[PDB]
Amino acid sequence: PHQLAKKLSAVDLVAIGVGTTIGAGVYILVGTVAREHTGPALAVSFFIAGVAAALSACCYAELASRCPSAGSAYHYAYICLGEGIAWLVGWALVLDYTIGGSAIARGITPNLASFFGGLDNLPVFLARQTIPGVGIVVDPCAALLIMIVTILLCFGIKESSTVQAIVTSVNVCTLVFIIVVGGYLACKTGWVGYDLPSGYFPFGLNGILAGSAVVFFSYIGFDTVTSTAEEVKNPQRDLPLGIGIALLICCILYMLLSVVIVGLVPYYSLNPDTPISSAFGDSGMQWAAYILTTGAITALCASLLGSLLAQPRIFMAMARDGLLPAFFSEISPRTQVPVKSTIAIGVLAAALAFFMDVAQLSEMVSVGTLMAFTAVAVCVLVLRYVPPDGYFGKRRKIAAWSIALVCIGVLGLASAASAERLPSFPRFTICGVSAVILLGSLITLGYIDEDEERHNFGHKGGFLCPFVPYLPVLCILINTYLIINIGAGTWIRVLIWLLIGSMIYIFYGRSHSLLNN
Amino acid sequence: QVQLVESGGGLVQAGGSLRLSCAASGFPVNMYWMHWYRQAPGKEREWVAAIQSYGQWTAYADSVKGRFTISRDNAKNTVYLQMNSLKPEDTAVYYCAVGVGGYYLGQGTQVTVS
Ligand SMILES: CCCCCCCCCCC(CCCCCCCCCC)(CO[C@@H]1O[C@H](CO)[C@@H](O[C@H]2O[C@H](CO)[C@@H](O)[C@H](O)[C@H]2O)[C@H](O)[C@H]1O)CO[C@@H]1O[C@H](CO)[C@@H](O[C@H]2O[C@H](CO)[C@@H](O)[C@H](O)[C@H]2O)[C@H](O)[C@H]1O
Ligand SMILES: CC(C)CCC[C@@H](C)[C@H]1CC[C@H]2[C@@H]3CC=C4C[C@@H](O)CC[C@]4(C)[C@H]3CC[C@]12C
Repeated sequence: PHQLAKKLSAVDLVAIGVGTTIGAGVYILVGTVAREHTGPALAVSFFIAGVAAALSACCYAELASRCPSAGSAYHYAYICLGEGIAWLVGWALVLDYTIGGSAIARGITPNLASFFGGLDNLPVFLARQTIPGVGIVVDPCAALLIMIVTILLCFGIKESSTVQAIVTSVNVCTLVFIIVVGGYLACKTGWVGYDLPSGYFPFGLNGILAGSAVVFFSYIGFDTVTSTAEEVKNPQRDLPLGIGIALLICCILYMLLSVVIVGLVPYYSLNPDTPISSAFGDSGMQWAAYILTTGAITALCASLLGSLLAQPRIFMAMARDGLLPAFFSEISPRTQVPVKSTIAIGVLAAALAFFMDVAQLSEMVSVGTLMAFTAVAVCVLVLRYVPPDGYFGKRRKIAAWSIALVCIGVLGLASAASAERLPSFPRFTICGVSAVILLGSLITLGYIDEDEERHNFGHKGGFLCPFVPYLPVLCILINTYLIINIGAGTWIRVLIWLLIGSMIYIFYGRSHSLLNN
Repeated sequence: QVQLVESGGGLVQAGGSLRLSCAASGFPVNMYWMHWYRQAPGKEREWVAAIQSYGQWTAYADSVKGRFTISRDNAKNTVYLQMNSLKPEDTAVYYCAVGVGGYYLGQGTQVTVS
C-alpha cells in the first residue's frame, strides 16, 4: 500500500539522533573552536549548548508526540504559524540538510583517499581535477558517496536504519575506547596537563557563552529524528524518549571528549616528555592519530548517512499537502520509502558536493535549522494557548496579540543586543522598549491560563514542554540571537534561495494546493 | 620542532615601558595558546598573560591586569608582550610558553628597573 512502514524503534531513533549529532560535533571539535577554549571551558560550553538544544528539543518532542507527522517543522509551522511561513521553513530546512550532507561528503572524500589516516591510493579519473576554464576556478571532486548513501536510503527505512545503527555503534564504541584511553593516560600522568595558569574558564561566563554560541550547532540531530517520525511504531512514546536520550548521550560524549582528548591534544603535542610515546613507545602519536582519524571519519560517515533521510520526508509532506508535484509524494510499492523524491534529493546533493567546495558549502547551511527551531517554539506557544481550531471571550485575541508581542520583542532586543554598530543612545531606547513590551506580553500570557482545547490537538497524552510560558520564549530568544549573529555571507545566499522558493510557491503551490484550492 | 626564542628585556628606568618579542619556530603561532611566565630569584614562577590560539582574546593575572598588553604577529610568527607601566614588582626573568598550559618554556630573558 501507499503507506510508510512503521518498522523503526526507539533504539533506532536514538542511534539516528546520536550519529547525526556526533558527526557535526566531531566536525566542530576538529575545527578552530576546539583550541579556542580550554578543556573544562569547552566542556561547560557544550553543557550550556546542550541545555539550549534541550529547550528546543522539548518543543520538538511535544509537537512530534502530540501530532506525529513526517513534515517535521514544516508540518508544525503549517498548523500554527500557518501556510506560507511553512513553505519557507520547510524550504530552508531542505537547503540546510542537503548542504550539510554535501559538505560532509566533500570533506570526507579527500581524507578517505585510503582506508584511514589520510593516505592516498592514487586513483585514476576519480581524483580532483580542476576544470580548465579560461577564467573558471571550480574544482570538481568525487561525489559518489552521495550516490551510495542515496541508494542505501532508497533501499528501505529498516535496512538504511540498520546500516546507520551499525556505523554509529562502531563510532560510539571507538569514541568510548578513545575516551577510556585518554582518561587512563591522564590518570597515569596525574592530569598534569591541566595545570592551567589562568585556570579553567579564563574568560568567565562571557567566554562560556561565546563558546556555546558556536558549539550550539553541534546539537542539530533531533530535527532529523522528528523528520523520521512516520517510521516509528508508537511515536508518542519513543520520539520524546529517543530525542532526550540522544541529546543526553551526545552532551555527555562531547563533554568527555572535550575534557580528556581535545583539551589535552596540545599537551600531548608540546610537552617534551611526550607521555604518549613514553606510554606506548616509538609508535607514539602515530597510532593515536590513526585512532582519532578513524573515530572522526566514522562519525562523519554516520552523519552523512543520517542527513539525507530528512529531505525526502519533507518533500513527501510538501507534495502530500500540495506545494510540490505529486512526483515527490508517491512512495515505492516495494520499499515503502520515498524513492523518487529521495533520488532527486540525492542527485541534487551529489551535484552540489561535486561542484561547490566544502569551504563554500559551510557558508550557507546554518540558517535553516535555527528558523525551524524558532518556528516550532512559536508553534508550541500557539498550540498550547491559542490552538487554531474551534471568564473572557476576548481571551483568544489577547493571547494571540501577546504571542505576537513576545515574537516582536525577542527580535527587537536580540537585534539591539547583537548590534554594536548602532550608537548607544538609541540602542538603549530600542532595547529598553523591546524588553518592556516583551515583559508585559509575558505577564499577560501567564495571566491568561492555558486553553483546555489543547487536550484535543493531535492525539491526547504525549510529552508536554516543562515551562510553556517561559521555556519556549527562552528558545525563541536564543534562536533569534543566533540567527542575527550569523554574518551576511550566509544571509545573502539563504535570501536568494528563499527568494527562489517564494518564486516556485507563487507560480505553483498557491494556485494548486489542498486547503486553498 | 617547537622552539621559542625571546628578546627585548633589559635595564630600563623606573616607570617606563617595554615590549618583549617571543619568536616561534617549527609551528604557526596561530594554532596554540601563548602564555608568559615570570620568576624572581627569590620566588617561584608567576604566570603573566595568555593570548588565545584562535582569535585574539587575552587574559592577565590580578597583579598585572591592564598594565600589560599581549599581542601577536601571524606573519612573522612572533608574540609580543607590551609593558605599559613597569614597577619593581615585575623585576624578574620572563618566559613565553606554548599550549593551553605550560607545556613548553622558552630560553628566557631578564628585566630590571632603576
Ligand atoms: C573524535 C575526536 C576528534 C578530534 C580529535 C583531535 C583532532 C585535532 C588534533 C590532531 C592531532 C591529535 C593528536 C592526539 C595525540 C593523542 C591524543 C589522545 C588519543 C587517545 C586515543 C593528530 O594530528 C594528525 O597529524 C596531522 C599533522 O598535520 C594532523 O593535521 C592537521 O589536522 C587538523 C587540521 O585542521 C588539526 O586539528 C591538526 O592540528 C593538524 O595538524 C591531523 O589532524 C592528524 O593526521 C594532532 O597531532 C599532533 O600534531 C602536531 C602538529 O605539530 C605534531 O607535532 C609534533 O610534530 C611536529 C612536526 O610534524 C613538530 O614540529 C612538533 O614540535 C611536534 O610536537 C604532533 O606530533 C601530533 O601528535
Ligand atoms: C549565544 C550567546 C550565548 C552568545 C553570547 C556571546 C557573548 C557573550 C560574547 C560576544 C562578544 C564577546 C566579547 C568579545 C571580546 C571580548 C574581549 C576579551 O578580552 C574578553 C572577552 C570579551 C569581552 C567577549 C566576552 C563574550 C562576548 C560578550
